[PDB]
Amino acid sequence: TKYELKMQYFDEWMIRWRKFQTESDWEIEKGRQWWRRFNMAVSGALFCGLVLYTSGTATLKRQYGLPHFFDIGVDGQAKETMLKTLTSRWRYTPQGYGRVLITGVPTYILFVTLEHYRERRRMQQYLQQNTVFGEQMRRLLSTGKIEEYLPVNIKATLPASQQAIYNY
Amino acid sequence: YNMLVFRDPKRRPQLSEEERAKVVVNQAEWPEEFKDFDPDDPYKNSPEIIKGMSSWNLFLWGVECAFIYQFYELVFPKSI
Amino acid sequence: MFLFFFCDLFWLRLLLCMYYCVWSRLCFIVYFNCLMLIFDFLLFCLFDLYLFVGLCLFLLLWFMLFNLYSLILYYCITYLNLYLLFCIVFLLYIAFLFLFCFLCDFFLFNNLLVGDSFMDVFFIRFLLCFLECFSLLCRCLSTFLRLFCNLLSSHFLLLMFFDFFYFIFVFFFYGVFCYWFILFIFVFCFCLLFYVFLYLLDLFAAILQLFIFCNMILQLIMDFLLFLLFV
Amino acid sequence: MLLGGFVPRRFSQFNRDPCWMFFIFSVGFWLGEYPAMMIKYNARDLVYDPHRYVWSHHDDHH
Amino acid sequence: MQGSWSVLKKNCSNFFPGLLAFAQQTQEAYGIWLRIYNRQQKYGPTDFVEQSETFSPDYHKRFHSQDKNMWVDKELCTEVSQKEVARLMTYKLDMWRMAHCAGALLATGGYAIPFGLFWLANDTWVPSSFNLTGEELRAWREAQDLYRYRSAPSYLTDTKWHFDFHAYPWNETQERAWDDLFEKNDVRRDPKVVRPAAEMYDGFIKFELIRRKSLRHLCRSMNIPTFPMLARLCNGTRVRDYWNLAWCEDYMVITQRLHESMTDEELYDYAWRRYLAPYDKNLNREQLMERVEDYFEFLGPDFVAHGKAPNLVILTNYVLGYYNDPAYLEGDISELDKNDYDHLASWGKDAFLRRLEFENGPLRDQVEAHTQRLLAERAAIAK
Amino acid sequence: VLFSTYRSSRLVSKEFLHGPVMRFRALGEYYFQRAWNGTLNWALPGEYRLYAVMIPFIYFYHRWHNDHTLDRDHVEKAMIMRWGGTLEDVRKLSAKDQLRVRCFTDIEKLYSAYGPKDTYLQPPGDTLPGKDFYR
Amino acid sequence: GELFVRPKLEEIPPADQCRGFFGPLNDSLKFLRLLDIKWMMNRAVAMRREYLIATPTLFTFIWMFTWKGAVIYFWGDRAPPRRMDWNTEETGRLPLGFKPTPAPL
Amino acid sequence: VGNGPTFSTGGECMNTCDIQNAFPMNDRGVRSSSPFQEPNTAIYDSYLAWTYFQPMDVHIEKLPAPEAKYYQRHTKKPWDVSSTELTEIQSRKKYFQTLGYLVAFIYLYFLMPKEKSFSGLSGPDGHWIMLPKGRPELF
Amino acid sequence: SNPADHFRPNLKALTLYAERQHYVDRWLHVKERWLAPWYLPWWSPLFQLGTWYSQRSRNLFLVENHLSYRPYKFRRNDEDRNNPY
Ligand SMILES: CCCCCCCCCCCCCCCCCC(=O)OC[C@H](COP(=O)([O-])OCC(O)COP(=O)([O-])OC[C@@H](COC(=O)CCCCCCCCCCCCCCCCC)OC(=O)CCCCCCCCCCCCCCCCC)OC(=O)CCCCCCCCCCCCCCCCC
Ligand SMILES: CCCCCCCCCCCCCCCCCC(=O)OC[C@H](COP(=O)([O-])OCC(O)COP(=O)([O-])OC[C@@H](COC(=O)CCCCCCCCCCCCCCCCC)OC(=O)CCCCCCCCCCCCCCCCC)OC(=O)CCCCCCCCCCCCCCCCC
Ligand SMILES: CCCCCCCCCCCCCCCCCC(=O)OC[C@H](COP(=O)([O-])OCC(O)COP(=O)([O-])OC[C@@H](COC(=O)CCCCCCCCCCCCCCCCC)OC(=O)CCCCCCCCCCCCCCCCC)OC(=O)CCCCCCCCCCCCCCCCC
Ligand SMILES: CCCCCCCCCCCCCCCCCC(=O)OC[C@H](COP(=O)([O-])OCC(O)COP(=O)([O-])OC[C@@H](COC(=O)CCCCCCCCCCCCCCCCC)OC(=O)CCCCCCCCCCCCCCCCC)OC(=O)CCCCCCCCCCCCCCCCC
Ligand SMILES: CCCCCCCCCCCCCCCCCC(=O)OC[C@H](COP(=O)([O-])OCC(O)COP(=O)([O-])OC[C@@H](COC(=O)CCCCCCCCCCCCCCCCC)OC(=O)CCCCCCCCCCCCCCCCC)OC(=O)CCCCCCCCCCCCCCCCC
Ligand SMILES: CCCCCCCCCCCCCCCCCC(=O)OC[C@H](COP(=O)([O-])OCC(O)COP(=O)([O-])OC[C@@H](COC(=O)CCCCCCCCCCCCCCCCC)OC(=O)CCCCCCCCCCCCCCCCC)OC(=O)CCCCCCCCCCCCCCCCC
Ligand SMILES: CCCCCCCCCCCCO[C@@H]1O[C@H](CO)[C@@H](O[C@H]2O[C@H](CO)[C@@H](O)[C@H](O)[C@H]2O)[C@H](O)[C@H]1O
Repeated sequence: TKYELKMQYFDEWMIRWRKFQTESDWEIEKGRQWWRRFNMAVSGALFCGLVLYTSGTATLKRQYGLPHFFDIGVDGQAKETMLKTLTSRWRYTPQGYGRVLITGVPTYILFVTLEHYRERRRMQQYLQQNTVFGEQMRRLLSTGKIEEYLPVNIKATLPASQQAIYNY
Repeated sequence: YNMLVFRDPKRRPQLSEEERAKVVVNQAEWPEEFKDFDPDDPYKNSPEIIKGMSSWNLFLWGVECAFIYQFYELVFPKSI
Repeated sequence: MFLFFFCDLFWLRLLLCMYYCVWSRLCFIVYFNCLMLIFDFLLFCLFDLYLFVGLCLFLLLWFMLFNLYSLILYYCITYLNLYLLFCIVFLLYIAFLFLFCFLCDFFLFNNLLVGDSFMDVFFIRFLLCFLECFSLLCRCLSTFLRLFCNLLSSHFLLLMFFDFFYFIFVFFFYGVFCYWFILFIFVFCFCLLFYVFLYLLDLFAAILQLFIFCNMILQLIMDFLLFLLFV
Repeated sequence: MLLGGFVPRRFSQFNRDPCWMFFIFSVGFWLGEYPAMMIKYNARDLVYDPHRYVWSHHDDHH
Repeated sequence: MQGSWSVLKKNCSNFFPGLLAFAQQTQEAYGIWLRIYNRQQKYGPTDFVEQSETFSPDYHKRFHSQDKNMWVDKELCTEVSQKEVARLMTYKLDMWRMAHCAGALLATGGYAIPFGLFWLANDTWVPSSFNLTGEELRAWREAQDLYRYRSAPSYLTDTKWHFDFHAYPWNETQERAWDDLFEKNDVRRDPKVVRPAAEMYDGFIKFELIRRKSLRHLCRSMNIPTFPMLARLCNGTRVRDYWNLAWCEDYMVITQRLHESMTDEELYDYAWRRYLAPYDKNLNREQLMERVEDYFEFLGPDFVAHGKAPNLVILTNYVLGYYNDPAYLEGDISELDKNDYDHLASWGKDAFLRRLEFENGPLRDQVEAHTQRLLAERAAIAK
Repeated sequence: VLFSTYRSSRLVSKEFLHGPVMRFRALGEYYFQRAWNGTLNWALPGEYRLYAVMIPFIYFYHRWHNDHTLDRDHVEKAMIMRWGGTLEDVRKLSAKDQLRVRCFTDIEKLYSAYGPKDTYLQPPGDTLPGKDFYR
Repeated sequence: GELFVRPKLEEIPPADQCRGFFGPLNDSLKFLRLLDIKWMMNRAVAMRREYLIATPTLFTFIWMFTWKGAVIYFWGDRAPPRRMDWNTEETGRLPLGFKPTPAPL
Repeated sequence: VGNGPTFSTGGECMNTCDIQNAFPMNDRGVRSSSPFQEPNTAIYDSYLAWTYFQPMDVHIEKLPAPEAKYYQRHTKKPWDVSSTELTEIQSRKKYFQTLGYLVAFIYLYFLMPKEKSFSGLSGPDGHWIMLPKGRPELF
Repeated sequence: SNPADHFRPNLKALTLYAERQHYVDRWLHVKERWLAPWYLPWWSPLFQLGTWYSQRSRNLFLVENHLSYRPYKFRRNDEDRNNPY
């Protein structure tokens, strides 16, 4: 299922009618932002791990060998530990297109999958909302069209000092 | 010579004085356009493009066109 | 908002098509230095140091078709806008800078830290590095600003002088038939002299400005080129 | 580049080349349009617009 | 070669049999590669196995070093035969092109189908397995040769122009080698004369310093897909692997003299994989043997003695010089009796042209003498 | 397979419009393909006659465009603003009156920064209409 | 300007020789090397790793000259006003008696 | 002799150019304007000096026609386009481009009105596009 | 003023106007039409290129909580400094 094609209209409408954004919807969007950052972080960690695993033995020896920039003693211990751990076993160390694929395809797949399912999660969250945004989301998934000026049609709540327009 | 910024090109001599002195000039073989040829006025005998059309006539033609351009609306004005 | 307009080069495009359907040699180039970067033999560069020749030639042709012909009255410089020139210089300068940065060679920037180890790193060398990194962007800005300001000032001066000459020529030539004719003849001769001087100055300045414009870009390129010696 | 070509020695020779014929025609236009403006815009019967103080470009640009 | 409907029909008909054959070849080639890779990891030098880093002296960019990152397995004949190595090389080419096509399909989903129609209409980028008969294989080889002809001259000109513009040979022998290296294929180059160019260019650009544009030209000439090119260390890796396999097979053949016992078609294929023998030249066994022997001589005694081949850039230029055909010249010499500027005859000569003809014509000496005498008289009168 | 990427795939015969094309090339080549026609970066030719012909032509067509398309807008604005504020009001005048008004606009242009300032500044005590005449 | 050759392992001075803002951060002060920026700069210069100082600067400038400069100009948050228009959190909620449409099922 | 052009020079003097050795020198000491041998090459001095070659009627001992085998090379390829064919193609293309540019120039500078006129007698004042249609729910 | 007015393009032909909402919506419809078919899976790079950056930017707009007021981009009058409305 392709949720982005449905959700782009809803997001544009929300931006156009952001005045009726309750704090719950704002929290939903903040959670989406946080999960995007988390997905980026984990995908980057996976990419770094794949790059390190596929790195050449000479490359690792140069990177995790002498000299030590700080020379505190913990730095050398950590570098030696990582170097021994990597160089102990045999590692498949491709170069060129192969390393590109091995390092990138898993990262792209992970990031895309996480983001897609978080988009589905956000769609469900907006479906469960009891606000005008949630009603718009439900109407969008039902009729397939975004109904603009919905907040003023169904008379969504307004501040006490702005209810004169509804006075009819 | 010059006409404003346009300078007339001049051919560089190629013969030495000794060789040049031995050259016999026979203007009878020269074209009628270039006889008594003068580097300072090579086109004095050059034919006109249009017979009877002087440079002053063309200058005056332009002057008359300018006068028409400025005075036609004085005799045949048109409304907005 | 979408404005549909046309450049002022259509007649020149027609002339280019007419006069360049057949081949011709080119032996005079406004900025020849883009073709000769290396002067000591046996030196060679692994970087594509001649990539700028084509863009340089096209830019010279375009800017010449506009700026040089703008001396003819009522000819329009269609691109004469500050931010449009900013876009042009941004394209060229940032493209070459990103070409050097995509190389992923950080040692290339070692020369940014100005000075030697004797100088204090935090209070002298680092501040010089900050100033030099600022100076790169300032060089881009100054290039486009110089090109814009020179054209604008030159054409403003030409317009004002032409207006004055039209005024005195039209409304004070009758003095030739009067007893103060010598004053008018002196003024008219002075105006002719200033007219010729202004046109010559603008002709020289346009070509010089294009030369400087291309020289700035080539200087950006040269600041990061490293030459190997053949053995 | 101003390298070469036909260069008339004096006025009378401008008619020896079609291009210079067109040039001298254009020069005639250029120089003769000024006397015409002298006659037209310094005329006795030329009258300033009575409503010239109703509007001016100075108002608009200010 | 350009696309055609007949080739489109051929490749559409043989699409699925070709895929099945490619899969079988993939299994076989994986087995062969596994044997070779195990042998390389076990018996290879420490630098080769550990993938020692060689950086350029100007921008410190890593690239494969011919001495350290390439290794000729002299004892590979025990585990892998010559025919298996040839099979692996052919499969590597086919697999590269198939991999690029599969990547395009995965990237663009179902929008790659029309581009697939463009792809099957040309034999340039289809695998060899798509040809099920001799005539189809011949046409496919013709397409490969055409691509090689299209691409090689640019590579050769790039190398020659950059060197000649930025450097010169040191001694006369190097001058002769460099000049004779880039001769057209209609003349026979003596490998002994041309070999010193390898060292001369090693002084200029080793394989570790090869530029990205030159690499693109080389990969085009080797029928290696170049889009997306990406970093130069990907197609460079492909080139290194292909020529490492080629050198292993070459050592096997030279040591065991397999080429003498090699049959005609197999010998032609062996030369073709070295970019020595186009199929459109219709070479016989004598010519093929001459070219192969010249290639072995160019490799030199040091190749057998230590497994060290000459500079790879110069080697590629030498072998690709066989695809540098003489510049075409068509038309009878009588065509030189015509005129090119008859359409201008109606215009005649203007005053300036007449003056130039008069001053620079057969009467030029007389005009010069008259003009100089007149000027001298005027100068004397002025003084 | 649909379209060729090579320029060698011809769409017409070699002799298509040979005559007109040769006349066009003769026009192009006669003055330009000469030793003294050495250009500066393809923009400034060496032949004098090219300047002599092209500078006047460029000026002429630019001036025609400026006079009949660009300055006409300012002229019409002055006519409309000074004589009613509407096009119909201007059209109520005769062609001679419009000629007078337009020529006064030309006068203002020719003075510009040097002419008398009484052409647009009303001196105190002047009896002519002011700015609030039509308001 | 000229070609750069990385120093050999023996040509790199010891870490104890490097100086911080006030003085060398030798034994009993090694862990302060992580926090002293000037000590890290001096160490980088000593090890010929000057790029660590130069690369982050230039790139940052580029990042500001290219992408963040315009983002701040067009979408940045200006200084808040004195009298602030806080949100009463009354807008958005559906009115009483409204029958929302059912969710997908 | 005809009025046709010769090998292009670019307005350069070959006796002082950077590639002067590529141009043969005649008896008079004037380097040719072309790779060919020229007997009557000259130099003209405007602001800048330039070399000029005047075509003339000269007889040259013509070596007899060789056989086609020894000068024809049948290595033509599908992508190959000869210089003569390229000249033909470009001539036709530039002819049509010149006609089109001529029509464009005439229309632009003599027929096209300027937009947004003060009087409203010429040119458009602009209008909106991409307006919604058949979307009642949009309002 | 008058000299400054010489520095304008001289060949303006036509001006067209379009609301940002309208053509953004039309572009979204085109993108949905071309990214809808089944033979373009959601995990393909093309689909993500089309959708992810737009989704991220719109989310950033929605999450925005600014203490200052940003005047409407398409007001009738944006030349008055003392009137953001
Ligand atoms: C190779 C190229 C070379 C040539 C370069 C040429 C160009 C010149 C260079 C300069 C650039 C010029 C500019 C050109 C335009 C380019 C586009 C552009 O500028 O867009 C900016 C544009 C700016 O955003 P925006 O549109 O303005 O919107 C602003 C919002 O913030 C947007 O919000 P959002 O929702 O999108 O989220 C964005 C988020 C992005 O970040 C995230 O999403 C989260 C983090 C992502 C991490 C990614 C992976 C990193 C590695 C993971 C770990 C690996 C190791 C694993 C093993 C470990 C073993 C122990 O950032 C934030 O919001 C900030 C969050 C920070 C949280 C800090 C919390 C505090 C604790 C942590 C910090 C302090 C630690 C102290 C420790 C002290 C110890 C003593 O886009 C972004 O920056 C965000 C989107 C892209 C993110 C990509 C993430 C990866 C970046 C690369 C990392 C690796 C390379 C760098 C290191 C290299 C070393 C060799
Ligand atoms: C529609 C999809 C859209 C995709 C978007 C994503 C971007 C495009 C994707 C990929 C496109 C295809 C082509 C990519 C480039 C290919 C390059 C190439 O040919 O490499 C060959 C090369 C193979 O050659 P090799 O001989 O095997 O090895 C290379 C040699 O070592 C070479 O030897 P060498 O001598 O050259 O050694 C030098 C080498 C050494 O490096 C390597 O070669 C090793 C591999 C790279 C390692 C990178 C990680 C370094 C450590 C990061 C630490 C970060 C800590 C942060 C902590 C934060 C905590 C809060 O290079 C470096 O030193 C460069 C280091 C990187 C510097 C980065 C500087 C960035 C400055 C940022 C400026 C500011 C940004 C904005 C502001 C942000 C913040 C607000 O490939 C690799 O090595 C790995 C290639 C990886 C390709 C990328 C994979 C993409 C995966 C995408 C996942 C996410 C998708 C998101 C989609 C979103 C929705 C649509
Ligand atoms: C609603 C009212 C109508 C308007 C609708 C507009 C819709 C807009 C949609 C929204 C767009 C938003 C974005 C707009 C951004 C604009 C930016 C801009 O303008 O930047 C300035 C910038 C200025 O550039 P420039 O430096 O002046 O150079 C561009 C020039 O085109 C010159 O450059 P170049 O010379 O390098 O160009 C190459 C040139 C190379 O040279 C040539 O090929 C020479 C010819 C040049 C033609 C082009 C110049 C046009 C000159 C002015 C118009 C000519 C007269 C038209 C007469 C109209 C009469 C009413 O070749 C061509 O032009 C190829 C086309 C040749 C066509 C030949 C046709 C032959 C037909 C023969 C038929 C025979 C039938 C016989 C039947 C017999 C039966 C018995 O403009 C551009 O870069 C182009 C902007 C275009 C943006 C796309 C607009 C969408 C397409 C609209 C098409 C409308 C077609 C329907 C009209 C129907 C009549 C009403
Ligand atoms: C579903 C999600 C999809 C994601 C989106 C993908 C979008 C498209 C991007 C391209 C994806 C790959 C396409 C298929 C390629 C075929 C498989 C393959 O690798 O072929 C080997 C071949 C290896 O090339 P090489 O130059 O010889 O490699 C040098 C190595 O040293 C070679 O090593 P060696 O010398 O030691 O020899 C080893 C050799 C020895 O083997 C042999 O000799 C036997 C043959 C083995 C290979 C056979 C390949 C057959 C290819 C054709 C397949 C049939 C097509 C049929 C078409 C018609 C269908 C009806 O075996 C290999 O070739 C192994 C290479 C390493 C494995 C690479 C695969 C890694 C990715 C897969 C795992 C993903 C797991 C996800 C987990 C998720 C976790 C969260 O691959 C290529 O030709 C490279 C691909 C060429 C196109 C490049 C396009 C740009 C790529 C940019 C990617 C950036 C990151 C992704 C994000 C992009 C955003 C913009
Ligand atoms: C069922 C099958 C099996 C399953 C599938 C298997 C997988 C299949 C897929 C993989 C296949 C791979 C192999 C493919 C090989 C063939 C490739 C190819 O195309 O060859 C050329 C191919 C012919 O090949 P060939 O004859 O065999 O010659 C090959 C030679 O070896 C000559 O070779 P060459 O090397 O000389 O040619 C190379 C040439 C290839 O190119 C071409 O040849 C160009 C082809 C197009 C020419 C179009 C000319 C005609 C234009 C007409 C315009 C309209 C006219 C008016 C129409 C009016 C209609 C009413 O150049 C290139 O390679 C350039 C590549 C450029 C790459 C661009 C990358 C852009 C990246 C963007 C920047 C990103 C930066 C990073 C940003 C990151 C930000 C985070 O060209 C054609 O056949 C032309 C087709 C033209 C079609 C009609 C015109 C277009 C129609 C469009 C319709 C649109 C409808 C929708 C409209 C909707 C409006 C709202
Ligand atoms: C006079 C006026 C006429 C009209 C003018 C038209 C207007 C033009 C204006 C502007 C033109 C310039 C624009 C330049 C932009 C900047 C370029 C740049 O930065 O390049 C960097 C760089 C330069 O390229 P390169 O790889 O170094 O070499 C380029 C040489 O040309 C390689 O040459 P080579 O000799 O080394 O190799 C020759 C041969 C060698 O043969 C091979 O290698 C074997 C065959 C390879 C097949 C392809 C394998 C692909 C593998 C995966 C690639 C990565 C995928 C990433 C994920 C997907 C992202 C969508 O390769 C080929 O023949 C390539 C065939 C490609 C055919 C397609 C060309 C485009 C035609 C238009 C089709 C698309 C129309 C869409 C719009 C309309 C929609 C209605 O590009 C790359 O790194 C390549 C990355 C490719 C990423 C995928 C494409 C991204 C763009 C979005 C695609 C959207 C698809 C939409 C589908 C339909 C939706 C409805
Ligand atoms: C492959 C990885 C798969 C991961 C699967 C899930 C792992 C288990 C859940 C991880 C933890 C989730 O818990 C997560 O906590 C953070 C706070 O830290 C919450 O985040 C909340 O508070 C933070 C505080 O800064 C706010 O910025 C954010 O807007 C708000 O949503 C997330 O809404 C919640 O999802």
